[PDB]
Amino acid sequence: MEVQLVESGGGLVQPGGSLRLSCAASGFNIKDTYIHWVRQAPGKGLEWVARIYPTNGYTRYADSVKGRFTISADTSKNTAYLQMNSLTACDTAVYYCSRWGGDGFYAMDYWGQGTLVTVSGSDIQMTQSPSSLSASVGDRVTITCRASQDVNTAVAWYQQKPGKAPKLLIYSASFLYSGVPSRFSGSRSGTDFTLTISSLQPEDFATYYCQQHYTTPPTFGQGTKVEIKGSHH
Amino acid sequence: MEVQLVESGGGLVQPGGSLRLSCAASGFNIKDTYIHWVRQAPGKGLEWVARIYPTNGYTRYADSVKGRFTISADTSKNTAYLQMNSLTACDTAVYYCSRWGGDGFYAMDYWGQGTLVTVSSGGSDIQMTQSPSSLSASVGDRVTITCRASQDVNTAVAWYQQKPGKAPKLLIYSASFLYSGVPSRFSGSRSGTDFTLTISSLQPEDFATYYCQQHYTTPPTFGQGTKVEIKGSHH
Repeated sequence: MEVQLVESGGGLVQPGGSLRLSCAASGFNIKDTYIHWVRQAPGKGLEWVARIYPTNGYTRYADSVKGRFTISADTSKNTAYLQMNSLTACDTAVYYCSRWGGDGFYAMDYWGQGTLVTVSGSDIQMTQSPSSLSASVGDRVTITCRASQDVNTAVAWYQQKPGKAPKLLIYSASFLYSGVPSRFSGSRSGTDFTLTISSLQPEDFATYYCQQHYTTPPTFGQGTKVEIKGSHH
Repeated sequence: MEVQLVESGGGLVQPGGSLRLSCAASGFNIKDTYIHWVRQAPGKGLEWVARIYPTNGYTRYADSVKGRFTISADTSKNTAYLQMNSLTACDTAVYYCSRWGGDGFYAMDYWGQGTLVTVSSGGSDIQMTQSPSSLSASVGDRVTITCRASQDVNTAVAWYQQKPGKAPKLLIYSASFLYSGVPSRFSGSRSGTDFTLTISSLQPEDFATYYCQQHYTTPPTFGQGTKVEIKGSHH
């Protein structure tokens, strides 16, 4: 019989979710060798994550998955397993199952075809437009955000200067936060929200974020960079 | 006192490591509102991470950190905490402490200065430095791919070949032994910690990505890979 490793169980998983992969072997007994799991992020290299020697119950894990991943085996079914908990986007990869040659052979002579795990939507998504805009000092700037669902008027606007923390400008769609200059203003038109700077001042060149607090969790727009007309800046 | 939030605890961490961030609050009582954690990856936007209501310990998280991050509070010290386990390259970001303004005011009116958390990739594992990263070659060319181990790995080195959409295939084992069935145009060699894969005459079926791997210690480590692409045409 031909030596063969067949992985299964991959698919799309929500972040923080969990998944169990299996690797069915034929042509040999997994009891007599180490079974490894090696993964490959899309377009990246190879990373060993775990191995098991079912005869002795030996298991080893890479530091990047220790405490999160569990390797096991069922020799009666000649199948190894990889249990993956609290998955993140950095776990998206093709998960290969492989084996050592046995005896004093420590290269991986046989690999499975691989199974793809993709770690991924009820959150309210906010879409700001444009992504960036150039303006001259004193111009009238208007930035728009669109909520994927109705958020009443529970929308806030924040300004962030490079290297600094965000600072609140507008709350409840149209109320000016105390201390924020008069040239800033907000408005709503259904699911469309607008931030308006009447006459641009040099200290207003920054990135602006919309945010909804109608429901949990709070979600931000991707941001709008407002820079001076010209190149490099 | 003016309202203030001070973060601390960030730093450099290897993948899978742990880190504990602190947010020391002053000018207000954290029992009166929510304390949030918001992070920002370099050059990217703002992502809400977690929140806690220190009055009754209610906590919620973003899905991207569930099961790995734990937010907590010590009302006696007016301080919130973010324990980060199983750290990960996607967690590299500046982490901001923030609060909701209070009852009937759900904006984040006060933010901390932020603390930087960097998840590395310089580690105790043996590094395998492969070169080149890509090579354009014609059929019949002689090709050499070399890899340097960061320390002695004896001859416990293997060379693998991976075609697009396929699994890696073993070519050379123990540094210079040809795997059964692999053509004789493939050969390996060791010079100290330098390991070289040689294809005497490149064939049309040889265009793939090639990986060096050491198995002298655990974990086994792979080189970054060398993509050999075709130069010319046969159509």
